[PDB]
Amino acid sequence: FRSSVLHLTQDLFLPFFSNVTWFHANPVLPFNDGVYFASTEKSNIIRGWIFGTTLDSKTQSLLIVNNATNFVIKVCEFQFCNDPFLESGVYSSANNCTFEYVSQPFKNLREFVFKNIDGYFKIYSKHTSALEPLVDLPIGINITRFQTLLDYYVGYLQPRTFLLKYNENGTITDAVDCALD
Amino acid sequence: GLTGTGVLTKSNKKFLPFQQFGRDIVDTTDAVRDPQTLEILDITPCSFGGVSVITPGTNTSNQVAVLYQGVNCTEVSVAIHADQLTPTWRVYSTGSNVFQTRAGCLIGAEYVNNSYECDIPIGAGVCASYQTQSQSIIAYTMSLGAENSVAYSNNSIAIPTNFTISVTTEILPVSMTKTSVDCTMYICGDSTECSNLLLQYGSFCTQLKRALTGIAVEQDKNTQEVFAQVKQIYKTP
Amino acid sequence: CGDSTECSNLLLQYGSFCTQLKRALTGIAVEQDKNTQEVFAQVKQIYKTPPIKYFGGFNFSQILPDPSKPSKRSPIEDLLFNKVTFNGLTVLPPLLTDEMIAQYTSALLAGTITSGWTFGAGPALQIPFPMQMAYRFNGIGVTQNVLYENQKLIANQFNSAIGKIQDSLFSTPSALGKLQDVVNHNAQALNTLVKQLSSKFGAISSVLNDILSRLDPPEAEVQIDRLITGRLQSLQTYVTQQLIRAAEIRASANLAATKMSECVLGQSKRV
Amino acid sequence: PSALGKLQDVVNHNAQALNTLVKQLSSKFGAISSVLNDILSRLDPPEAEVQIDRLITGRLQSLQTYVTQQLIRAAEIRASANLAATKMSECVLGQSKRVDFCGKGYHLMSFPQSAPHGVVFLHVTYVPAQEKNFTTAPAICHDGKAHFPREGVFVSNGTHWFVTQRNFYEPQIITTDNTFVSGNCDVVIGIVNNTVYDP
Amino acid sequence: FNGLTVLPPLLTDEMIAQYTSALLAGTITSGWTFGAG
Amino acid sequence: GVSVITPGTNTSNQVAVLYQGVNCTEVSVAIHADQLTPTWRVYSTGSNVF
Amino acid sequence: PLSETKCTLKSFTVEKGIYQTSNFRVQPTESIVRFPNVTNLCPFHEVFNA
Repeated sequence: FRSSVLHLTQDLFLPFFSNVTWFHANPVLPFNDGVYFASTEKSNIIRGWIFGTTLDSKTQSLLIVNNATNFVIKVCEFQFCNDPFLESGVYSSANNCTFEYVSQPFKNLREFVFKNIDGYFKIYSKHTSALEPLVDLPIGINITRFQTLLDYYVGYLQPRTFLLKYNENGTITDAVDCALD
Repeated sequence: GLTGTGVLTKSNKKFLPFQQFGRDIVDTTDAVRDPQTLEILDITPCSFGGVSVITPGTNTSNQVAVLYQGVNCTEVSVAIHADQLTPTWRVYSTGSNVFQTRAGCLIGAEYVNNSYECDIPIGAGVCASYQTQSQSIIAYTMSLGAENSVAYSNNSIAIPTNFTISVTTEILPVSMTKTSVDCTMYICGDSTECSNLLLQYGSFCTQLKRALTGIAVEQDKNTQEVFAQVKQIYKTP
Repeated sequence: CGDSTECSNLLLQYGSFCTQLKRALTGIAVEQDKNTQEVFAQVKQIYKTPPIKYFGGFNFSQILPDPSKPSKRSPIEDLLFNKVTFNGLTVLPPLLTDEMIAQYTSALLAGTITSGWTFGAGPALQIPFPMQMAYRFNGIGVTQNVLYENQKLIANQFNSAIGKIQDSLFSTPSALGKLQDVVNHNAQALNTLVKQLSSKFGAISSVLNDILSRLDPPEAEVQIDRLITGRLQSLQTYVTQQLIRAAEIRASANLAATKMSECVLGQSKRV
Repeated sequence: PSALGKLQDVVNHNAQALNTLVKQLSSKFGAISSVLNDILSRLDPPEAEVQIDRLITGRLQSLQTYVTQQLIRAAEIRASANLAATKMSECVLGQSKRVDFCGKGYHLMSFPQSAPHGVVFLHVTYVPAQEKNFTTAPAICHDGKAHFPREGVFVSNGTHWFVTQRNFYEPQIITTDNTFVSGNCDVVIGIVNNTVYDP
Repeated sequence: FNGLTVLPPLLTDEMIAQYTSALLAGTITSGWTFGAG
Repeated sequence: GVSVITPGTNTSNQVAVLYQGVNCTEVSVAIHADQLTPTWRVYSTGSNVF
Repeated sequence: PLSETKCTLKSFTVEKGIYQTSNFRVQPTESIVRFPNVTNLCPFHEVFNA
């Protein structure tokens, strides 16, 4: 917690005015130390994401499914036949399942940030500013590829230096990227 | 897992649901939360400060005074009643002459409403002295001097009728002693291995010797520019 | 070290650097008081102004103290005052308060307006203000009748020139940056000194409360020595900078005392 | 007895600095022994380089601190010497009009005296005394013209009027040789009427 | 000591006394004229 | 310490040696033997000792 | 405290004035530890109480 102070922070961030990729409303995408995700579709059909290094039920893989009220997480060796679609419609077999988790229930932008470091998988989210933290897993799998299932954007993070501003209540108000000018 | 020491009191901070502890500008911990109550508690360092001793002179008396700089006397009394105070000497526990000042709490002296010239400076315009009052140490507020009023008028003037001759003195230093350092006998002192190891450090010896030589040379010109002004030696009849 | 016994015992093998540091700090603290003493304490009498304040047309209300406000300061002094803004560190209060300095300034002003230059060199002889101004005009090579023929104009010009200083100081907040720079430098030095504790000079952890109370291994003296040396070097650098700034402040105080003694207690012909 | 403490302080500081410098040799900067003759002539391992380096660094730091303090003190010594030379040249070889520079009061002359590592000045000054109250006036008018005093000030003993200098009481008769005429009598505020002598 | 040496001053006390006596003699015999030529 | 005095290399090559803070009797005793640290003793033949 | 001043000055006599000798601190009285509300235990009943 900080109140009325300017703190210089160096970490993985998304550079301002970068080259984001725009898709319509699905090949495999790499996972370069972080992926930025955003969507604005009301009652979106695209729900859930796929993480892994080989994605052929030969090694442990991560799978998440989002719904209208809650959110569940299952990590196991799922086998995707051809392509996920939305359960039998996503995977066909499972073996050596290790863990499973569940979360508490609950413009129209929707943002997500994925990061895995030191054997921890934590994500960020915010609905309609800075993103609050939401979860963390102590899962120690090796993630190298990224895949989604169903307009969305994809952006990669880079190690940059930023200056943050905190108000009296302790919320981030403005930020400044040291480079670009 | 967060260890430390201090006083825990309730604060008015508003932490976000994902916040655990806060830090100030110098990145020191000042607020934490109870893992079982989720309330906001502030952390303050425990009392500390210096101690000063006041003495009128060992050739006059053996009485002294104690000054605790920058602390309230209530905490001092609470710590004296218990065993939490670090100094083990509490000979002034029976002294009821306790007075509070802006520089701290004074123990062993009485405060008076009179004003005198400052003898021993204490701080914040307060000074102490040793008077007969049966002699004891007293505390008071220093005075600047005696007041005076001038009879100003539209057609008044004062003219002196006599005069006097006065002689005053003034002392000023001119120079100091000259010193030289060998830089080798002080570090090694007849040791070949030490000299071989010191030869790898560069030339700090040269800089030190040069600075000392410059000081020694300047010390002579300091006196030369003061006393060597005239060019002839005059003699009295 | 902080609350530690092993580090305290290891520190004893380095000698008495802290003795020299405390001696230098005490010397600076003692010199800071005599700097003000030699500047403001130059009189032995507390002169007061008469109840009536008619001085032939000249108005000095903007520099005399105001008895209505609780602080006995001048109108200008209030404007000057209202525009100038924890582990082993302590700040010592000054010896003389602001009220004593204000009383000294008021006594100086009263002596100057009631006796001119006589209280400076001898007894305070009363003399009306016009005669004093006439002799001051004569002291620069102008006949004294010029004042007796233009006293009203000169008093009006003086009263108009005095009022402009208030507006000049009110419209310019940076006019007093010289006094703010010292406070800024001192605060920045203290912040840097308190921030240097969060570094790791070739050790496993930076802060003192991290390894001095948790150290897992039994041989760690080589780890404590790094922090000891770093903090000692930081303290030495701080003391050196404080000594340099104290010398500069001493020079400035001597200059200010010379200016006071040569411009207030008399009339100087130095260009 | 506390008269010359300023000259004794320098000697005390130098002696204390030398004593501290010679005392610093008995410390161990993270080694097996403190003094130099204890290990520099009794050590057996040839890898004691890491042990000798500690003492080397410590003594180098001590010497550097000593030299820094010596330079800092020498600066103030030079400043004081320059001030003393200026005071000598301005007070002994002449008569100065600077207030409080060559003593308290009106300076007349000075005498220098030698001292160990210093100098003493004896200042002779002039101080008035025994002042008396008198009535003053700006000017006078005899033939409807204003008369201003050439030197001094007009005073009145209650019945008559005289002119005298401001530093010593000496009444004199107001004559045309002591005053000059300038302007008329209707311009000066507070003027008085009195006769003017003309031999 | 261990490599410490004190250097003697250049001018002795007798020379300083002679300078002071010459200054006093000039002051009491010529006033300010010797100071200005 | 040892100090060398020279009138200038453009005028002559003669120099003088000054031993600071020592009596000359000990210096002569050390020169007659081999206890003196400086190996150069060419001025031992000079009888001008003060 | 007079003996402490004498030790600081290293002399049996002391003139009038004020001298700093040492510092004072307040020592802690007890220790407190805090840990989460509850603790999720392991289901050993599925193995032992079978």
